[PDB]
Amino acid sequence: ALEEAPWPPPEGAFVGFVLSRKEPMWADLLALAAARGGRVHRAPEPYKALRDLKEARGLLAKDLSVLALREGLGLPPGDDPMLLAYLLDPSNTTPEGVARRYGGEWTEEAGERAALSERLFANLWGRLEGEERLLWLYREVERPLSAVLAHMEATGVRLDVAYLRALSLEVAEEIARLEAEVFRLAGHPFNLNSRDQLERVLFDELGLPAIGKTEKTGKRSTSAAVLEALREAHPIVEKILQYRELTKLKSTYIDPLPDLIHPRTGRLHTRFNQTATATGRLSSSDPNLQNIPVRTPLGQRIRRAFIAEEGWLLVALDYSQIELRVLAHLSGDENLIRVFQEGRDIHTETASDPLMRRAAKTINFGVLYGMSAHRLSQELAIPYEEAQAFIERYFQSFPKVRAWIEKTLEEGRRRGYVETLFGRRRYVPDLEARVKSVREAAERMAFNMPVQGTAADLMKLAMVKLFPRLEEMGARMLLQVHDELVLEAPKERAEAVARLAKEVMEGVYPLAVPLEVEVGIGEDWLSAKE
DNA sequence: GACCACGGCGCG
DNA sequence: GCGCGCCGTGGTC
Ligand SMILES: [Mg+2]
Repeated sequence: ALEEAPWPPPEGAFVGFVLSRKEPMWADLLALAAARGGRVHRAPEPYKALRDLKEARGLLAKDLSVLALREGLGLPPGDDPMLLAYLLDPSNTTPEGVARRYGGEWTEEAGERAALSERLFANLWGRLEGEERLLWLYREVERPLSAVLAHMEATGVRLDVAYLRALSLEVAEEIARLEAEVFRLAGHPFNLNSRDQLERVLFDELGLPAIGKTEKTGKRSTSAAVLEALREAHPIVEKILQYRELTKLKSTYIDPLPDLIHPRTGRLHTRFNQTATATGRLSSSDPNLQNIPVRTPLGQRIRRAFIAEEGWLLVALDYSQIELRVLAHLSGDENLIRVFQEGRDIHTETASDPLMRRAAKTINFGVLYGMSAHRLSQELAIPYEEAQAFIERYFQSFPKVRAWIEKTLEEGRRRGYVETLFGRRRYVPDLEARVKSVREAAERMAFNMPVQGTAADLMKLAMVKLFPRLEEMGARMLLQVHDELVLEAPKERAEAVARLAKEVMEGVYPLAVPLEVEVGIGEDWLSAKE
């Protein structure tokens, strides 16, 4: 890319482009260019020029496709060096960094971005020559997935705006009721939203016992974990907890979301970031729709705001304990495989009563993070000696797991990275740090990655297979929440879509244990998840 | 207006 | 106790 040739470029050229802002559904296309065969082409007028391309090839290809889709153009994303770099090392999350690392500089000029894409792809494609397992993931998973993601982003999800507007007004009144009561008890008003000001009121002015400290600055914590333990030591604690929940939900979801309705589509549009996590998971932002409330009663009222287009229904599909099932497969623990094989509730089969079923439930999902025998003692109110005993029992039942954990750590130590089932890797150097706390944190990141990552690989593969089947049925894929999918289907075909999608997901890639999926259909995200 | 670090907390 | 992104605060620029 030196010789400047008039627009348009030949087929298979690498594209460069500049957006007025990061969100492709909200961005003005400021500039457009392309590079191939030692030439560089600059679009005279970007929007018109966008019609000439057959495929978005280059850095951030998906983002350009979303924008093209926004304009009614079918311009699928192709090769993207970010995906190649992300597979080589998932700390490769930005074009700045990737450019610097593999032979260029991420500028604000379209033509230069185009030439940077061509050059980087050439280099990175070289790195992946011989990495057959990473190459497989690029071709069979990441690249095809990027097209699926572009369609999800361009499609958006419908939101009951009036409903949320109304909800805001109600919650505002309850928050006022809580804050006024807090201020009485405090004997003086202050900024309840300021944790620094709260810290002094609680532990200095009210003399409540401080418990824990914040991580970075070592102030006395006012976290929910701390407050919970004080729910009895003063009536102000409960009111603050109730205040925290309402203001969190109101300020993060109820108020901002209605203002984000796109004028042209009348729907809400997220971004599914494909090179953003250390484990291979997607992330979601602007806004994040992967952390919409669901666990509390108010959270559930908010979720009801996500609804199906008129004439359609939402279809919600959820993998059941995918990470546990993946661990059974990776570890090869016969006993745990056995609990899934004969379709047991696990949390009781593993218990091998009330406390024992809930204890087994938490521990089953604690071994994946390396839950400390302490937090366990906290969760069961059982001494640190008894909790520490369970874990040993849990592992005596499922020895292959400890062996896998230990084997995973040992290998990570030697090679400097760990792998998912498909060979997606994460580099974790701190496995040999000499500070115990730091080393043991790296360890928990390290042996969790193959599990969380494998689950992500499976879900991604499932999306790639499922998407074409949905198009041919006239249904849409709307959201992905790590181990869940939310589709939208015409009422007539909803039931059939629900049936097919479930089967696709369960049979995406058979393991030593079966994958289970629950599927519901409904007019709103909450209704559909029942 | 924008950036950051932090504590805090929403979800899987 | 793993993986994220966003809030308000507090501080800067
Ligand atoms: Mg943080």
